[PDB]
Amino acid sequence: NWEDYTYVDPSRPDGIAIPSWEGAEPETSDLLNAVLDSCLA
Amino acid sequence: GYESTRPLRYGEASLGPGQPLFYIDDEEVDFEKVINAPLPKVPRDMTFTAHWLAVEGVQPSIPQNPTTAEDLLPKGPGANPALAALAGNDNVSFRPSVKHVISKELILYFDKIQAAILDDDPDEEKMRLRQAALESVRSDPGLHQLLPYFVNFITNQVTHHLDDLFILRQMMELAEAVVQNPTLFIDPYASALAAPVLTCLMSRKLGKIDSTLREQYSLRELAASLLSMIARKYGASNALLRPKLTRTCLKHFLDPTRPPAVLFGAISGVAASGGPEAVRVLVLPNLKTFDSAVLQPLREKAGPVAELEYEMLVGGIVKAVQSIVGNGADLTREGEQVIEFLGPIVGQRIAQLRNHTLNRSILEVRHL
Amino acid sequence: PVFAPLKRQYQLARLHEQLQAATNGGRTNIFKVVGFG
Amino acid sequence: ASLREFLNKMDDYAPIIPDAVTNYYMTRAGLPPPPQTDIRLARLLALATQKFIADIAADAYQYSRIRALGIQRPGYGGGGQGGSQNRTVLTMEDLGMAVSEFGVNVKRSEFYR
Amino acid sequence: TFDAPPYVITPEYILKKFAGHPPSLIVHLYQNHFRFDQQEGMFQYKSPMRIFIEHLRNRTVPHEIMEYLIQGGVPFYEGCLIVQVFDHRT
Amino acid sequence: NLNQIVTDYLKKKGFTRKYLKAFLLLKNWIDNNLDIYKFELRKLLWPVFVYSYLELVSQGYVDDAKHLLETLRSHFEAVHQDQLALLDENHTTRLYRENKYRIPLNQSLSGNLFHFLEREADNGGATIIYILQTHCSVETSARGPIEPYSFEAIYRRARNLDLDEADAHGVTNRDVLDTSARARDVVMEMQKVRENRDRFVIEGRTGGIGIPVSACMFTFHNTLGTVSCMDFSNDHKLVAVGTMDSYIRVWSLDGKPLKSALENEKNLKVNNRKLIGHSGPVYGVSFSDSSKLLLSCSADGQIRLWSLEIWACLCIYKAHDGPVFRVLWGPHGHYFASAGWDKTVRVFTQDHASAVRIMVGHDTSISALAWHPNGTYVFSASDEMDKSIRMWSVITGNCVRIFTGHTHYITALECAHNGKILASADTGGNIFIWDIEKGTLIKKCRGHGKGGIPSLSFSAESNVLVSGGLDCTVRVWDIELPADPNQITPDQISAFATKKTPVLKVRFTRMNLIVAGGCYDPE
Amino acid sequence: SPRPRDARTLELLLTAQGVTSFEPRVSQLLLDFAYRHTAAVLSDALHLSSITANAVALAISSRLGYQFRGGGGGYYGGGGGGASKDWMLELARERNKVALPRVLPSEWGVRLPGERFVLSGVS
Amino acid sequence: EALGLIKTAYSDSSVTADRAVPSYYEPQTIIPDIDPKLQWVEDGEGQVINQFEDMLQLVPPGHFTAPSSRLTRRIDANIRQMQETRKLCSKIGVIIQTHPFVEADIEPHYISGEGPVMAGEVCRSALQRSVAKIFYHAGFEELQPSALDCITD
Amino acid sequence: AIESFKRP
Repeated sequence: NWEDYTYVDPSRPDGIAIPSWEGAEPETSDLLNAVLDSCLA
Repeated sequence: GYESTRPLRYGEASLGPGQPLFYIDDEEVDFEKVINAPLPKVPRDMTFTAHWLAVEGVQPSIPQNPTTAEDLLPKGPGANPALAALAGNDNVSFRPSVKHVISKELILYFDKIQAAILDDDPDEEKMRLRQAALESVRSDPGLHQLLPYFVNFITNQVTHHLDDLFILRQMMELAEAVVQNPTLFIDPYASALAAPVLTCLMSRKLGKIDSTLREQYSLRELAASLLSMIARKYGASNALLRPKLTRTCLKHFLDPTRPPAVLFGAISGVAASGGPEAVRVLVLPNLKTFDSAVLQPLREKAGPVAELEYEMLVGGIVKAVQSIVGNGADLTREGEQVIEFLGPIVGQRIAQLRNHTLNRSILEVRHL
Repeated sequence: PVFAPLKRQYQLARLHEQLQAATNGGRTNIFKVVGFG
Repeated sequence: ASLREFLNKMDDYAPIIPDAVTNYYMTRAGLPPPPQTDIRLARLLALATQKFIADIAADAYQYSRIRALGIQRPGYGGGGQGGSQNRTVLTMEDLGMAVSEFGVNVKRSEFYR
Repeated sequence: TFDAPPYVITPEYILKKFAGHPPSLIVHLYQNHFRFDQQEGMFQYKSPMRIFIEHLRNRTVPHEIMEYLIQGGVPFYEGCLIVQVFDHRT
Repeated sequence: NLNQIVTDYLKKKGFTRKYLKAFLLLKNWIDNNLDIYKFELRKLLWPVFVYSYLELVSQGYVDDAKHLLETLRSHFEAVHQDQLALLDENHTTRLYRENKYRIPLNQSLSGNLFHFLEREADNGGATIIYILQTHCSVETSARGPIEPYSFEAIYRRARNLDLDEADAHGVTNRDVLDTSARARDVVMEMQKVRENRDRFVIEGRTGGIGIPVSACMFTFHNTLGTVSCMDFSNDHKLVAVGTMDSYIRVWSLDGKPLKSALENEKNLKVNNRKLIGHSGPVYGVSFSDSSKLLLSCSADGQIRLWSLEIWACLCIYKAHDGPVFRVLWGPHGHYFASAGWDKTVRVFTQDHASAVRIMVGHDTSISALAWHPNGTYVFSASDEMDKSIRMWSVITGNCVRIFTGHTHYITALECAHNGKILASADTGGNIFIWDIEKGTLIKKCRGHGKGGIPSLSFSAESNVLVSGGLDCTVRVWDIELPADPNQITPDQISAFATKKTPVLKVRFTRMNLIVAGGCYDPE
Repeated sequence: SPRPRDARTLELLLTAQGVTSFEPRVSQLLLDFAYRHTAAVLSDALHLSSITANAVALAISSRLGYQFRGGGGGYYGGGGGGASKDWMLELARERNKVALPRVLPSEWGVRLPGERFVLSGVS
Repeated sequence: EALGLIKTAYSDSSVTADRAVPSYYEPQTIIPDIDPKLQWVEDGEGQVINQFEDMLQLVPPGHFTAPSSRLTRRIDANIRQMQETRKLCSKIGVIIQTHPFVEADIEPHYISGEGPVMAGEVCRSALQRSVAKIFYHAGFEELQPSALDCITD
Repeated sequence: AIESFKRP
């Protein structure tokens, strides 16, 4: 729950409201990443 | 066991020549002694106070500060001597001059401002320069060392130029601009500013045909507004400022010998300094007589100047009365009572407004 | 003493063993590059 | 034996600890005093403390009594002339012997030189 | 005096600034193992040197073997390493 | 030779050789004026609103237009009900667009208004300037201010004069002057305003001495040495002290009752309150950017957030191993930082339970913290074998600057309001002034005794420094001495001694006035 | 009044370090702490055994496994808990890799953590 | 102030040329005013006076002594019985005089606002008295001060 | 004082 939030509300019981070069890197990085992921398995 | 409040004592034993041993001093006691003993004394609860440690760089000799009897000032080769004068010490023998305390840029700035503001030429560029100088005084964040000089300059100019409406108007505008700067601590000088303003409000003679009266009455109105601002802003740190101003204005008002302009200025000042309750409690009860021994002879005059003076004075009194707060034919009945209380001249004007809250407020102090 | 997890210690020991075996105790440069790539 | 009945009978089970001490130590620990906290909960806490102290007293009295060759145990320096009459004296030795069972060490030096 | 690196360092800036220089490292990848250009043996992907491969995935400098890089005189370019990868898997 | 080492390392590493804001601003400015003018300036309120609303309707921002109309309807509910209802294309709107509003004003009043608008051009002045230039015509006249009982109205009514054409044209002076009782050069005016304002600038400092300063002292009685930390709120309305007894105590600084939002606590009469809930001594308290929130840290290793509207704890943060020594809100009050015994500096937001940034690299415990006025950098100092100051970036979490030179325990850190200068103090009595961009020491200030300088503060323009010491003194320091006209260092301006009261907190106001706090020890 | 030695010595040492005042019962606290530490260490060393210096060193090393992880140690000195610096560096690397949270101007200063982590319904 | 116009703390007892013109002619001699309720004034004993009297509350009596209950009673009865039987033993042995246990209270105290009384010394002393009573109930008759301090801690 | 003044 990375985006779970409450709010400050002084009118609530607790004060809280709960919402309800060859092959240069830039042009081949994805292919190299695929190969490296295959190698790492 | 080391939080005990008992004193720590040591006893000494001997193992021989030059071989001492130390032990803790204890002793068996009864339970009756411990249980029946009284409790220590309760200290008072936490609190705090306030006082002035320094004022403009000088420590006052008040009970809350340390005594001079009982290493704070530099005494090296490069330390300035004038620094010892800034601490306000008594033994100082050096008396600095203006050049020793104020930098050359600030002196040039002061001279430029005073040259610009006091120019009477009607050229448009001169008016723009005057407005720019006033804005500079009103906004500059580095004028902490020129405040006493501004106050002294305003006082001097008002004192020595009471026969010049232009200069007095400029002085009032400069005083207004000085107290609107948010970087300045103005409290201690408040009364020093209230003396020139007052002189511009109730002075018997101002300047030396209609245009002159326009200028005089405009100046008096501006002075009253500035006095209201000063009293509102600095009335708490100067405890006796408001009663003093109100008493001065009231003393000037209840005087049939004064000319109508001074009476207009006095009533404006009473309203500005006292407030609604001051008018209700001090002015209204005395109005019945005032309109008979003062206003009637002035009304009987026929000159245009007399007409203008009468109208201005009546308008000022009516405005002061209205300042307190801001049913069919039955309502008119209430209005009639006012003509009996405030008199004809002012009662009629107040009743013509057809207001009920004002009528009730005015009638509430009939017994006085 | 200075404290750390056991896993890192074991992993680093193993890596040092492998690299010492590969480099022959420092007598061989395996990272050398001949040419310009 | 319910908690509700016990808390309702708290009138008859108040300990000998004054309320001021209870409030002071509750505040030190982090609990607002009985004006905002229930008075019965504070009374229960004080009663638990009294029970613990009475346990530690009953032991160390047992230790003093079984003690009545023959030298003191090192590490419990205290006392003076040793009291008077055949009276039972609360000494550092007995208190240390008793509280060692609760996990507390109270050992000192007898002399300092 | 020396030139400082930019706020965000990118492969384009380094590869354009340092053209004409030899690469820092060369690595050959095979079906089940990899090696370096001048190495005689081999490293298995399941071995400890697997760590190096992870760095190659994250574009990070492998500090855990830094000593071995200093011994061999591996060149640095503004603190970065240029690595060429030969792929025989396919 | 460290230079040779650094050069070798660098060589080997490959280094080569909207409208509502403007309306509110105008309303406040009008509220702050003299009474004699308030009648005239108010005439500007009705147009600036109406046209503005229409503008949004023209730009498709229907929701913004509705919000603006609803927010400002209260100010005009007693007069403009019909117009408000009509606005909530008609022929009236076409007439408004075709016919530009006329706004008579006095000459001096117009000059003041123009200078004020220029002075605040980027905070909302540009909007009003543009609106006036486009849909208004300010017919200036050399008369005096007009009021129902001023000289102008009285004279005109008495002499039975006519109505001026400029002032002829929903309240107008006509209803005040009627028997029933020029043009403009905007843009050019702004150019003249700027040109004239440029002529009154101060551009140096040769000769003279420092600046006078006033001080107000708050003293606490019957504390018995239980007070550990003290803090003032941003507006000098509240004071908070943390003690060795685990509780916090807050007071209003003028003695008035403190207010609670709880229904049971309606109209309660107390001017001080207690925050309870820590289990060990409290070592830090920090007011948030009136202050609504408080942060505290204790020896129990926890950080607590309190609401000052209901006076209760909202959240506990538990990211530390061992005691926490210092905690600090950010310059604008959503991020905060903490540091203590375990040598790590942590940065949190109030949104998340876990710290978002961790800063590692100090070799000893942390003893001081400080923020940068832009909110993206932090400062930390360590003690003992590592007496250094480190500067940390919040985006990456890395260290960017190290300052070295202290040989005593460091008690305080402070960054100037201009973001370019740093100050530190230790238990030897020295104050170090550092340049941040160069990483060099600018100078040292001496004169305090030994024991610790717990608090420092800069002035609004960062040209003066105020320090408070445990030797019972408050001292003022010149950051740059004036040019030569042709135990204690010569850059001290003033020293004020206290009456047996060590100083814990000092702070500058907007003026040349400071407030200090301390505890009185009669023995 | 009588006072043991090493007490005057501890108090003079404290004064030499910048302490301007101390309570009377600090010296005896320190003396009793020293007594306890010595007794525990040599009681440990007795069981590992005449006692040699190696037994004392081993007893000290064993005791150092669960206490005294403090002091003012600097570069690679076991203070502040005794954690290795490389471990802390890699923990920081794991943490600081995430993007900073996105906050709108309308929730700056008012948004709180999730309901699981706040003190609601505690009275 | 001698005329009853103002309240000031400038007198000596609070803490234990001559130009003939009004003060507004000399701006650089004036000191601003402090609220009378925040002024530092001390009484004869040397204690600061708290000016906010409307917010002071009196601590109730009996707050520093044991409460009354079935349990708090009968412990006093047990101790009284012990003392009486010990007197009888003394007489029997002859063929010596003890005083009853009484707990003292504090002098009247005032607190500003609602909160507990944070006085460590008095609270520790009352706790020590309670511990001593329990230990006398256990069976002891004499004590060593250091042991009592240790158990109180 | 104001209340006293208002008192008939």
